[PDB]
Amino acid sequence: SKNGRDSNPKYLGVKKFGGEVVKAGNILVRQRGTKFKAGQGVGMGRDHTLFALSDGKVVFINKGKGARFISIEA
Amino acid sequence: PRIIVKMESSAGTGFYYTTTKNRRNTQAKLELKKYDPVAKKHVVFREKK
Amino acid sequence: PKMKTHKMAKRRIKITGTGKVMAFKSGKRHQNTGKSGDEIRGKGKGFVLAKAEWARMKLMLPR
RNA sequence: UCAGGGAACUGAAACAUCUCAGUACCUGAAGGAGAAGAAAGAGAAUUCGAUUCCGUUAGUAGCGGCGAGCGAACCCGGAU
RNA sequence: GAAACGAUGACUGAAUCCGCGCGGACCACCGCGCAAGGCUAAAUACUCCCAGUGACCGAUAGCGCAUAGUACCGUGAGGG
RNA sequence: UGUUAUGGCGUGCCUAUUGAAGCAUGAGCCGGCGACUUAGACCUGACGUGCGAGCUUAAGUUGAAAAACGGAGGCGGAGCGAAAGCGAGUCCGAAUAGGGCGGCAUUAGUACGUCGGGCUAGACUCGAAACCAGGUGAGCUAAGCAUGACCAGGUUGAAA
RNA sequence: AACCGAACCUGGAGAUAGCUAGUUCUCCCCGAAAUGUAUUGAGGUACAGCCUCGGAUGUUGACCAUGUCCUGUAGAGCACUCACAAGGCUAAAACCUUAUGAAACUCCGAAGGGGCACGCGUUUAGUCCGGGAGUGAGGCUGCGAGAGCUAACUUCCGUAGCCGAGAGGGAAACAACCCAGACCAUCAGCUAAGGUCCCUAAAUGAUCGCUCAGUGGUUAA
RNA sequence: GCGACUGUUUACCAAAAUCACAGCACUCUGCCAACACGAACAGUGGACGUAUAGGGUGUGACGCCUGCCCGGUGCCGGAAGGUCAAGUGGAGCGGUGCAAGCUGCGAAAUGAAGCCCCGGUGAACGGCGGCCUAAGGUAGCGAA
RNA sequence: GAAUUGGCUGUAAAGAUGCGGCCUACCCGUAGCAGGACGAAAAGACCCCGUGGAGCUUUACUAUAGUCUGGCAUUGGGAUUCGGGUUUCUAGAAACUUGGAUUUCUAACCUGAAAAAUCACUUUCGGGGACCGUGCUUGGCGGGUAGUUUGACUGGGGCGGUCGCCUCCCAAAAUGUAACGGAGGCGCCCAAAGGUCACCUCAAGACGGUUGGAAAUCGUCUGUAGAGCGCAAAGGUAGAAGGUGGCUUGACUGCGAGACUGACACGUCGAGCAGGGAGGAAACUCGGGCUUAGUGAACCGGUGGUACCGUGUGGAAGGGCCAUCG
Ligand SMILES: [Mg+2]
Ligand SMILES: [Mg+2]
Ligand SMILES: [Mg+2]
Ligand SMILES: [Mg+2]
Ligand SMILES: [Mg+2]
Ligand SMILES: [Mg+2]
Ligand SMILES: [Mg+2]
Ligand SMILES: [Mg+2]
Ligand SMILES: [Mg+2]
Ligand SMILES: [Mg+2]
Ligand SMILES: [Mg+2]
Ligand SMILES: [Mg+2]
Ligand SMILES: [Mg+2]
Ligand SMILES: [Mg+2]
Ligand SMILES: [Mg+2]
Ligand SMILES: [Mg+2]
Ligand SMILES: [Mg+2]
Ligand SMILES: [Mg+2]
Ligand SMILES: [Mg+2]
Ligand SMILES: [Mg+2]
Ligand SMILES: [Mg+2]
Ligand SMILES: [Mg+2]
Ligand SMILES: [Mg+2]
Ligand SMILES: [Mg+2]
Ligand SMILES: [Mg+2]
Ligand SMILES: [Mg+2]
Ligand SMILES: [Mg+2]
Ligand SMILES: [Mg+2]
Ligand SMILES: [Mg+2]
Ligand SMILES: [Mg+2]
Ligand SMILES: [Mg+2]
Ligand SMILES: [Mg+2]
Ligand SMILES: [Mg+2]
Ligand SMILES: [Mg+2]
Ligand SMILES: [Mg+2]
Ligand SMILES: [Mg+2]
Ligand SMILES: [Mg+2]
Ligand SMILES: [Mg+2]
Ligand SMILES: [Mg+2]
Ligand SMILES: [Mg+2]
Ligand SMILES: [Mg+2]
Ligand SMILES: [Mg+2]
Ligand SMILES: [Mg+2]
Ligand SMILES: [Mg+2]
Ligand SMILES: [Mg+2]
Ligand SMILES: [Mg+2]
Ligand SMILES: [Mg+2]
Ligand SMILES: [Mg+2]
Ligand SMILES: [Mg+2]
Ligand SMILES: [Mg+2]
Ligand SMILES: [Mg+2]
Ligand SMILES: [Mg+2]
Ligand SMILES: [Mg+2]
Ligand SMILES: [Mg+2]
Ligand SMILES: [Mg+2]
Ligand SMILES: [Mg+2]
Ligand SMILES: [Mg+2]
Ligand SMILES: [Mg+2]
Ligand SMILES: [Mg+2]
Ligand SMILES: [Mg+2]
Ligand SMILES: [Mg+2]
Ligand SMILES: [Mg+2]
Ligand SMILES: [Mg+2]
Ligand SMILES: [Mg+2]
Ligand SMILES: [Mg+2]
Ligand SMILES: [Mg+2]
Ligand SMILES: [Mg+2]
Ligand SMILES: [Mg+2]
Ligand SMILES: [Mg+2]
Ligand SMILES: [Mg+2]
Ligand SMILES: [Mg+2]
Ligand SMILES: [Mg+2]
Ligand SMILES: [Mg+2]
Ligand SMILES: [Mg+2]
Ligand SMILES: [Mg+2]
Ligand SMILES: [Mg+2]
Ligand SMILES: [Mg+2]
Ligand SMILES: [Mg+2]
Ligand SMILES: [Mg+2]
Ligand SMILES: [Mg+2]
Ligand SMILES: [Mg+2]
Ligand SMILES: [Mg+2]
Ligand SMILES: [Mg+2]
Ligand SMILES: [Mg+2]
Ligand SMILES: [Mg+2]
Ligand SMILES: [Mg+2]
Ligand SMILES: [Mg+2]
Ligand SMILES: [Mg+2]
Ligand SMILES: [Mg+2]
Ligand SMILES: [Mg+2]
Ligand SMILES: [Mg+2]
Ligand SMILES: [Mg+2]
Ligand SMILES: [Mg+2]
Ligand SMILES: [Mg+2]
Ligand SMILES: [Mg+2]
Ligand SMILES: [Mg+2]
Ligand SMILES: [Mg+2]
Ligand SMILES: [Mg+2]
Ligand SMILES: [Mg+2]
Ligand SMILES: [Mg+2]
Ligand SMILES: [Mg+2]
Repeated sequence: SKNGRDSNPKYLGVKKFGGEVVKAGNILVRQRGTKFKAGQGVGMGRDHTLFALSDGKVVFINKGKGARFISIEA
Repeated sequence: PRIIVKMESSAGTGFYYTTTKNRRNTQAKLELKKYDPVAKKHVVFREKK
Repeated sequence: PKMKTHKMAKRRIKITGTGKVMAFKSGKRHQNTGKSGDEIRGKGKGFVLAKAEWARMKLMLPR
């Protein structure tokens, strides 16, 4: 039963951070479910990674615990 | 042997195969869909073989 | 003298261009495939990067 | 030089095909040389014109566990 | 290998100039050539031997030997 | 300069190593011999020379107290593609999304030479256990064969 | 034919040798690695990562400040899951007062850490194109953890510094500890760690106390 | 205790309980024998021998004796059926020719030995067990 | 190695004449002894390592001497029954067979005796006999022989375990991070568990209720959730991804601006463009599934298209491209 098992690192985390200029198609956070939630200007991939539609300054919205959003300001 | 299988699709007079077959568990003999070969139109795909 | 390694030629590694080494895209050869339709298509023509010096002298005369 | 026989270490980062190599070695025959030589050819121009040697073709065309690696000929320029 | 052509070991086994062989499975056309008889100098290789030469040695170098296949070792092949 | 007394200080050399005065390797001493080379019209760079949108010869011929000749051929000059092929365009494709590429930065190339690397070949020098080929050995020793030789003296007491 | 699990001699033959050993003149400049992936791989190689040389660019580098977002460790807490201490209530789960533990618990949650902008400020490295590498056995201490007996000059990761390649002073001696990074000369001066009775450079220093054990100069219940 | 016995061995650390040995047993072998050396339709050895002989294997004077298990493997027989190569066969499928013809494949049926399959065989390889396998220790011995 | 070579105790790579402190010791020999100089000798035979070797073994792999076997050749007439061939002729049979098969024959061939020992010759002669032997080929057997293979991690090796993928601690509040550390899953599923359109909202407890009564089923009230999501956990989820129906396939072809991640090679997410669909009244959403596991480069080949190559030309064999399978 000696159990030497484990699983390769998943480079999950917040990629682009607050006040970074971004581009269309940049991947802005990696997550399992929706810790951070889509928000305006921002799509969300099939694996729940949200990502930019438009270019510009980035996000910052976090009052709802379990209700936090990313966004893009032209 | 096996349950689920691979199965070729053949166009109503086209060519284009598409070989994404699913279970023999409940589709005991059924296998018809629709998608376009080389003519632009979506057409009927009998997935017999 | 100096052979070309004929494992380079009709294999991926076109030598061509401004001296840079194109190669192909690999997985899902004709080994079996269900899998996605946007990967079965995205297997056309790649091009490598930090190995080129090795690839070049495989085939420096561009066969 | 030609012929009758014909290895293995080795490389393939193991080893069978493969390579090493028709190499080493043994044997036969002959001479100052020898072999080869006068197209049922090369080859794609209805071109060429016995053989041998050198340059180049060209590491091209190809061969190959299509792996390691092996590798021509024609045209053309010379010696005769 | 789609593997032609030459090559023999075994068994078979044609045709004549409106004929025979090839042109890389094979076919037609179109081309190239006359097999199963022989000889054939020169351009090529090599260095026991001789001559000349050397950004070759000069006595632990240079051939093993400034001479020796000697002394010496071995039953020998052989080494030296 | 030579040599001394006395004070202070002071753990051979190399190699191999996390770590050597090491009680870890090597070595008695001195002399001499002794190890990154060569090759090829091979690749790829640095530096230098000649000629430059063009550069250059190979085999050879003729001359040699000397070198000229020799364009066969090699490198630039067009790219994209599996290829046929098109061609400053090309490939994928039913057109518009891309890959590579020319423009613009036209970095200018080529033949030599010296050098740094690479490849191939003993490839920095020395060191196997082993594998294969053709020979030499049964004058030692293991055996066989043919022909010869040898065994003081004493005790025991079988068949018939 | 004085070494027979396969004789001796000569030849292939300079077999092959990811293995050992050895690799010689001089000064100057820079200066590493023992990490990560893959490997019939583990003491070998390939690609990265760190060195150097040349070219291009030209502060893009470095600390430090301000602004902004990201985080669930320390601590803490019991509101979920598990464990769990004394009572009441009752057919005992549950429920109430009191009370706790947690790497795989979290109603909370720092210091720190990272990304971006700015340079509001001092510095001087950076990046890209090429030629040459070596390295891929690391070790010790403090801190943070697992494995271990809360052993080990143990082992395996993280993190800083030293040795590795670091001479000099201190620690009696002493790679790692303390101070400090050796261009060359001087029979000149100041300090650091650490010292000032004699070996042994320098107060038998000054003022308050303490210990009469050689405690100093060897653990505890 | 072991081996019956004389004898033989590790030249150079083992002389023995090792080897051989008389005796016994299985099997093979009809004579250009089996078997063995051999490039060889050569020649030899067996052997100028012929089954009371020769080869091979294992036991090991002599005495009393040598038990159970043919499933597996080996071997000897069987040889209804299954499988199986070259060859014979060439129905049919294609190219290429205007055609004649040339040409690439190519079946069914029939083709040996062998193996599957069935019997036997132990002085054939062997096996005689753990609180189903083919059977499970006959005599004799036993802390060797 | 060179030596001008003492004792204790301490340190140093951990057993010190040689480093530190302290003790002892005038210079040099001769006869003796055997504690030390990790004394000498053989670059450890144990052990581990090397993708080293060699001897041997077998039901490891692969060949092969040897040997058995079918066909053909040497190799020949005959009689006999002949599945059949051809011209023969009042379903039919004589010239004849292409053969197979017992049977039989003697000129091949083998072998033996006779003044001529191996061989050659006649043989009144003898026996075997188209078998054997031999030559090519087919298949079997073939440790007799031969060339080789026989992984790695590993608190020494072996034995046991373990080799890829996913989840959570460890992992030190960014990503990352080892251990033969601690836990647990995958090598699939789903013709609907997918697209869209529309509509419902779950556990759990309390009172009351037909056989059930701790728990079936209904009914009321509580009810950020204490459920569920195909499976492992973690995140996430109440405006749903959960539970239910209607239509249908976007479980699409041609592409891919930009980024996450990796030494590569792979891997991930993807707005938007075209052809054509699907659901919706529309806006709009569709290029599989809440997400993270359900996986294999290359080589060689099978199957379907395409008409690029195809060696004098025109084809075809063969090859390439696209799709798929192993
Ligand atoms: Mg286990
Ligand atoms: Mg190209
Ligand atoms: Mg070999
Ligand atoms: Mg090899
Ligand atoms: Mg071989
Ligand atoms: Mg020679
Ligand atoms: Mg000769
Ligand atoms: Mg002669
Ligand atoms: Mg000519
Ligand atoms: Mg022909
Ligand atoms: Mg021929
Ligand atoms: Mg032709
Ligand atoms: Mg000289
Ligand atoms: Mg001499
Ligand atoms: Mg001398
Ligand atoms: Mg000599
Ligand atoms: Mg002598
Ligand atoms: Mg003599
Ligand atoms: Mg002195
Ligand atoms: Mg050590
Ligand atoms: Mg030291
Ligand atoms: Mg010493
Ligand atoms: Mg020493
Ligand atoms: Mg050593
Ligand atoms: Mg010594
Ligand atoms: Mg050249
Ligand atoms: Mg040449
Ligand atoms: Mg461009
Ligand atoms: Mg040059
Ligand atoms: Mg290199
Ligand atoms: Mg070599
Ligand atoms: Mg030999
Ligand atoms: Mg003798
Ligand atoms: Mg006498
Ligand atoms: Mg007497
Ligand atoms: Mg001897
Ligand atoms: Mg002697
Ligand atoms: Mg030997
Ligand atoms: Mg050598
Ligand atoms: Mg050789
Ligand atoms: Mg080797
Ligand atoms: Mg410096
Ligand atoms: Mg990996
Ligand atoms: Mg390593
Ligand atoms: Mg590197
Ligand atoms: Mg620079
Ligand atoms: Mg920067
Ligand atoms: Mg800056
Ligand atoms: Mg805590
Ligand atoms: Mg509160
Ligand atoms: Mg500034
Ligand atoms: Mg570089
Ligand atoms: Mg260099
Ligand atoms: Mg390491
Ligand atoms: Mg470490
Ligand atoms: Mg513990
Ligand atoms: Mg340690
Ligand atoms: Mg080191
Ligand atoms: Mg340092
Ligand atoms: Mg120091
Ligand atoms: Mg010091
Ligand atoms: Mg000191
Ligand atoms: Mg100390
Ligand atoms: Mg220390
Ligand atoms: Mg030091
Ligand atoms: Mg002072
Ligand atoms: Mg001070
Ligand atoms: Mg003083
Ligand atoms: Mg005082
Ligand atoms: Mg006893
Ligand atoms: Mg005896
Ligand atoms: Mg002896
Ligand atoms: Mg002897
Ligand atoms: Mg003795
Ligand atoms: Mg005979
Ligand atoms: Mg005889
Ligand atoms: Mg016995
Ligand atoms: Mg018995
Ligand atoms: Mg007793
Ligand atoms: Mg100590
Ligand atoms: Mg001591
Ligand atoms: Mg001392
Ligand atoms: Mg001293
Ligand atoms: Mg003595
Ligand atoms: Mg050793
Ligand atoms: Mg081997
Ligand atoms: Mg045979
Ligand atoms: Mg055969
Ligand atoms: Mg063997
Ligand atoms: Mg076998
Ligand atoms: Mg191992
Ligand atoms: Mg983290
Ligand atoms: Mg951290
Ligand atoms: Mg690590
Ligand atoms: Mg643990
Ligand atoms: Mg829904
Ligand atoms: Mg509609
Ligand atoms: Mg889209
Ligand atoms: Mg096909
Ligand atoms: Mg053609
Ligand atoms: Mg075709």
